Amino acid sequence: MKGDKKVIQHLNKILGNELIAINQYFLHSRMWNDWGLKRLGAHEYHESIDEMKHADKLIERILFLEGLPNLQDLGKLLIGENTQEMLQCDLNLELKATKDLREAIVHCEQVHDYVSRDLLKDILESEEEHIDYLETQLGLIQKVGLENYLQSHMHE
Amino acid sequence: MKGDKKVIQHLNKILGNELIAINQYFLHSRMWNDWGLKRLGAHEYHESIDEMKHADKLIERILFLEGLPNLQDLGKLLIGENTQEMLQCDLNLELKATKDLREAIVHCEQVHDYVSRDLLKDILESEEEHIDYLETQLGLIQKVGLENYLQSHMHE
Amino acid sequence: MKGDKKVIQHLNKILGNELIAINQYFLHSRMWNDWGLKRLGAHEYHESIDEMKHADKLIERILFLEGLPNLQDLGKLLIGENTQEMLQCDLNLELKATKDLREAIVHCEQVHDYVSRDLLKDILESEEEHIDYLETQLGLIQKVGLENYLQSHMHE
Amino acid sequence: MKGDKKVIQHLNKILGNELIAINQYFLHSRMWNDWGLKRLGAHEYHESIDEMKHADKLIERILFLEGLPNLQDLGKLLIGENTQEMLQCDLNLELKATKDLREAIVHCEQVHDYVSRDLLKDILESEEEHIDYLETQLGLIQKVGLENYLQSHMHE
Amino acid sequence: MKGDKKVIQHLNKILGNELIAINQYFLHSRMWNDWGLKRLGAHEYHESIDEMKHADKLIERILFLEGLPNLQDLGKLLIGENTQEMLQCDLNLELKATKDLREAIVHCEQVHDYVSRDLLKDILESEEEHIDYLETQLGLIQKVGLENYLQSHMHE
Amino acid sequence: MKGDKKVIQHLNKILGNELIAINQYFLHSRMWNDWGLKRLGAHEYHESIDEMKHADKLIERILFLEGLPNLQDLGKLLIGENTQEMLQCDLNLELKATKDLREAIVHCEQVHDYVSRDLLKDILESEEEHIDYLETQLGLIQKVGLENYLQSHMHE
Amino acid sequence: MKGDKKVIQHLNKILGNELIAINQYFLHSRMWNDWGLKRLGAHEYHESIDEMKHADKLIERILFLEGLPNLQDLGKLLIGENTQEMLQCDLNLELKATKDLREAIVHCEQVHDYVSRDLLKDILESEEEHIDYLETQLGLIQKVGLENYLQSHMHE
Ligand code: HEM
Ligand code: HEM
Ligand code: HEM
Ligand code: HEM
Ligand SMILES: O=C1NC(=O)c2c(NCCCc3cc(O)cc(Cl)c3)cccc21
Ligand SMILES: O=C1NC(=O)c2c(NCCCc3cc(O)cc(Cl)c3)cccc21
Ligand SMILES: O=C1NC(=O)c2c(NCCCc3cc(O)cc(Cl)c3)cccc21
Ligand SMILES: O=C1NC(=O)c2c(NCCCc3cc(O)cc(Cl)c3)cccc21
Ligand SMILES: [K+]
Repeated sequence: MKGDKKVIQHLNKILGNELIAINQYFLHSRMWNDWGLKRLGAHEYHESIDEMKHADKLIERILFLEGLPNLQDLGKLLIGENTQEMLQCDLNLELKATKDLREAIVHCEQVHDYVSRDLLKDILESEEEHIDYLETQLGLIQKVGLENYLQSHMHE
Repeated sequence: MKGDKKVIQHLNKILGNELIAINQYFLHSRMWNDWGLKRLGAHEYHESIDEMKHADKLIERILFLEGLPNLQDLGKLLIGENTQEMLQCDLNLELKATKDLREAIVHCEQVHDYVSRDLLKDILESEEEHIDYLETQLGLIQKVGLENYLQSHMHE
Repeated sequence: MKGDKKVIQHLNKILGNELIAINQYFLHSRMWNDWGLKRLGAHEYHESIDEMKHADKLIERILFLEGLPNLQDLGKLLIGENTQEMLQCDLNLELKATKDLREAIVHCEQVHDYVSRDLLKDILESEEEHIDYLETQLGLIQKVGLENYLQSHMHE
Repeated sequence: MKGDKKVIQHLNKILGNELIAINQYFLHSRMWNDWGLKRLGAHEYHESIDEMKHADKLIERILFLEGLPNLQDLGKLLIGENTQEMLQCDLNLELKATKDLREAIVHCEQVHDYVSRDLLKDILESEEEHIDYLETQLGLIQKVGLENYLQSHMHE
Repeated sequence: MKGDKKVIQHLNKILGNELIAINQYFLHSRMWNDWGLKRLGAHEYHESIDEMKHADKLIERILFLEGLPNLQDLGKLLIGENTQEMLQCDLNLELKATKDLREAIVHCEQVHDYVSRDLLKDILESEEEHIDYLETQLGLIQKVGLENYLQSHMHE
Repeated sequence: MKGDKKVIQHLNKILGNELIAINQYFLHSRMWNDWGLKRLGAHEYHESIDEMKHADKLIERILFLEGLPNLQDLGKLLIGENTQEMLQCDLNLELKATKDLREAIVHCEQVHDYVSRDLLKDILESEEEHIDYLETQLGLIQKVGLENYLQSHMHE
Repeated sequence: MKGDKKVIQHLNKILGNELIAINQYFLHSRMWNDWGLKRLGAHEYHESIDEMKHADKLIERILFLEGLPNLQDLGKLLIGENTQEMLQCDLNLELKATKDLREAIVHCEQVHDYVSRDLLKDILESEEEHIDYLETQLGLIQKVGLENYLQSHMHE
């Protein structure tokens, strides 16, 4: 089906963000696992898988709209050097992702691509859940202290 | 069955306390969940449900006695701004509630409304169990430290 | 996540309508049960539970958006003195509630809070189902007569 | 297999009656459900499905006989404005359908299309069962009164 | 519940498209079955059922909004004389249907009938899935050749 | 455990190849699915998953050896424009991948990193199986013809 | 099958390291159990069992090669006086063991005893997994503090 060219551009921008998130979350997961913080590693693994599923749906939508999905361009990963920074790097990426999702939904609504809007809204709901998770973890570090926070994330 | 007017007034006073407790505990529960203290959130949710069941039985009793249940007037919620304050606000409310239950039981006894007395005694038993829980939590905070106490209430 | 202040105000306005509905439907349910109209009592109970679940989701969303949920201010209950009035009071409340929901959705859309919109849309779907039920009940009273209508709601 | 041209015209006339009946019963069903008369709504839905199955078999036979099934021409639906009129409208349509079935069977017999006759006889048995149902409902309205009749059709 | 007059007109236009689709897809299905192309027959049958379910929901929504569903007016069916034409006829109908859905969604949005919009968005998702299927089939005919394409659709 | 710096560099080069392969195979899979060649799409999907698992093991090994896995640098994807080109592009990437694996194993052996060698040997066995598959597909296209080959890959 | 004499000498050296490891890990396990750190005790017990199984395979290989397995000479156990030291003593033993495994593999390769090499490679894989575990435990002590680390290892 011949899609709106600018919708396809927005879908590729969202996909670009997902590709960053896949790799950033996967690396964070395996760093946490290496450090013995296996509950964080498993949770971050599932975040990465969730972003892979989002990327799959975006690729499929772009192709249906007769666009070319961009899996070639990879923006800057935000990694960081300890648990607090890794969480804040994830949160910075998510806030950028949700900004782009909202701008994409505006445009889908304006050109009447209501199915693309529904897909992006579903993705945004997942990203807002991730934001809730991250903000909560950063708050917990403050409430229980870093030592206890990390302790509580050693065992799955 | 025509009830004693003052019994019905006592029952509506107890009901008023329950309506405060339902909302205060439900809000406390959701604040704790939002902060990632899900064991506290879950326990406080069950306390709110318990008060909902008490309120149901009082409403049913008032109607049987041919009175009008007062679900319109809501007294002051005691919310507080951190875990210790929230627990103490709950405890303050409970101690007011048990005082009111005792005065109502005295009056039921005097006018021979033994079934209303039995209902209020059952509610009083539940409220004293709540008081036991709350006093114990406040004492645990002192014994294990706030950070450990919160850590232990992160996961269900 | 820092929410739009007016979104939060709208969500609290919706929450305020739910708190009225919880109590109005609960009291109606227990009145109908006391009168032996247990099918009405049970259906109205489930309506009250529905509104409790809506209020829960609203409270959770307001807290995520870093607002304060208002569980303190309870507006006017619309009770009524017989079955037809009780149903009409529920319907008047629902029509106010759906008006407020639509206005809230407009503002969510305007500020790009698409997740709050989706939550409100889901609540609106539930409220329109309640309106369908209420309008149908009122029409059935006209078609079968009040005595038959009440007869048909004695038993579950 | 090359069918008799006039047999095919008869099958298309029967099919045309079925297409009217599908829509008329389906709309009646959904009207009754909307009014809270869900036992009538469910029964009328099953009448509509029955006519759909008849239409399928007619379409399949016409194609086997190398004719063109006519799904384009829709005759006048008989809707009516209350339960008694809706039942009478269905019955009027059914009596027209059974007259047309009888004439089609005569013709099938004359040209020795005994398999088409057997199909039409099966459909005629179904339609006489519908007529029995409709005549019985109209008679019940007279015997129990309209308010009781409708009351008995509120719940499935 | 009193619906918006122009929403009801849009819903009846959508329903009119569905009534065309139901019959067009049903006839196409039975033509393919008659020709021994049973996998196409089965798939097209399920498409027809899908449109029947959409029409049911539209009819129910129109009646809830106190409008009259139009099951009387049947537009032009697009049939076609061979497999390629039949698929292109379905695709032409679907492209008209999605245009009309998008215009109806615009109008529901403007009058704040967000529940009608959600229903129409769900129907639109289904129709874009049909378009995906149709465009894919027409493309497969080009890649594998007509004779192989038909061969692959003989057996369910 | 402090690894050999040049081993870690080899492992990061292998990982780099895997990241290309993940995206190339995933896009190919979704292109084939979009075109209705679902058997090719499913097989290529599982190839993508295989490379994801290889990348996981490489990341875990690099981190164990106290290196930094490179998920930032993405080399050129080889995307075909038709099935035969897509298969040849996969094959060209695989032949580069196995050359790099062999050179990495030579170096692992020279510095006695026998566990890293064992990991790479396992990956190489997988890649030779992929090469076997790809060479076999390209051969089949020649033996059965492209139209038949594509026909055989329509259905899962 | 008469083996290479220096292979057998290497296998006996590896066996000697395993006999030290068996006893050192078993004593550490029972020390941790005595101290109430039963999760550490259980994990170290399973490490001891692992080394017992390695020793068994070495004994079997040496006998097959017509050598005499040396179970008589026991080198110095590295015990240590607290958890951190005990883990470090285990890590120091493991690093000597893997050095010895690497030299043994070099010699097996030179004299073409590829089966002995494969056995040692499998043992080396196990020992590198132990090193991972130990390094991670030492890292966790730094990140969560010793008191939390030991707390998390009290219960299995
Ligand atoms: C374009 C980028 C990627 C896409 C579209 C993608 C897509 C997917 C999908 C759809 C799944 C199946 C998830 C499920 O249904 O449970 C999956 C699984 C997985 N992915 Fe990815 N992925 C991508 C990149 C990566 C990368 C870079 C890695 C690691 C470096 C990775 C590691 C994994 C793993 C380990 C699994 C689970 C496999 C299993 O054991 O079943 N993925 N991926
Ligand atoms: C007049 C005030 C209320 C009364 C009499 C009442 C009564 C009840 C009762 C009898 C139940 C069934 C519990 C059970 O038996 O398992 C219930 C459930 C529940 N209530 Fe309330 N309630 C009140 C107010 C509220 C409020 C204000 C909220 C939220 C703000 C709320 C949230 C809930 C929830 C989430 C459930 C569980 C529903 C489910 O999933 O089953 N209630 N309530
Ligand atoms: C040419 C006209 C039609 C034909 C030939 C037709 C045929 C059929 C058939 C063969 C079935 C399967 C019944 C079974 O064996 O269980 C069916 C189901 C159904 N039809 Fe139709 N139909 C027609 C028109 C319609 C219309 C106009 C509507 C709505 C206005 C409708 C609504 C339904 C529904 C709701 C179902 C059941 C779907 C389910 O089971 O979930 N049909 N139809
Ligand atoms: C301090 C000396 C040792 C101690 C205290 C010890 C202790 C144990 C214990 C408690 C078990 C588990 C028994 C069971 O399954 O119920 C076990 C199993 C075993 N041990 Fe030892 N052991 C020692 C030395 C050795 C040595 C020197 C060897 C071989 C050279 C060996 C080989 C084995 C084997 C093969 C098993 C069976 C484990 C399995 O496959 O499940 N052990 N040992
Ligand atoms: O692809 C990428 N791989 C990376 O490692 C990486 C980056 N690393 C910065 C240091 C992270 C770190 C800190 C630490 O204390 C321990 C460890 Cl293991 C790692 C930055 C951008 C992109 C990439
Ligand atoms: O909280 C509230 N409790 C109430 O009763 C109530 C109200 N009652 C109005 C009369 C309803 C009634 C009529 C009847 O015949 C029998 C019964 Cl039991 C009750 C109005 C506003 C608010 C409230
Ligand atoms: O209905 C009510 N809703 C309320 O919030 C509330 C009150 N809140 C005072 C501050 C509570 C708070 C502190 C905090 O540190 C974080 C959060 Cl989320 C909330 C007081 C009386 C009645 C009500
Ligand atoms: O209701 C309708 N019934 C119809 O047949 C029909 C139409 N037929 C067009 C001829 C296509 C055909 C070609 C063929 O080779 C075999 C067959 Cl059976 C049919 C056109 C519009 C509307 C209708
Ligand atoms: K602790």
